[PDB]
Amino acid sequence: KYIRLSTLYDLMTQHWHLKTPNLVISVTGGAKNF
Amino acid sequence: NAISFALYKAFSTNEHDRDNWNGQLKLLLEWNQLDLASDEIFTNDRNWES
Repeated sequence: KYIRLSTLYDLMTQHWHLKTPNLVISVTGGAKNF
Repeated sequence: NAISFALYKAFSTNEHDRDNWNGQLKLLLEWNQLDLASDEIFTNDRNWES
């Protein structure tokens, strides 16, 4: 599901799927070598 | 583990193999240096493309 970007929560947590009782973030960035 | 560790040091300090990192890999592949190649070649601060 592409969305171009330049609030977000309403159309994506009521019309799409469930809530999120945890939220992990992996910060790597576009490093092609890992 | 002593010859290849010594031969790599005289190769690495020529200051012309930063672009020629591919020479240091075939050197460490001609010998068997896993721990040296995984720490000093494949350590992501150098720019390779895989």
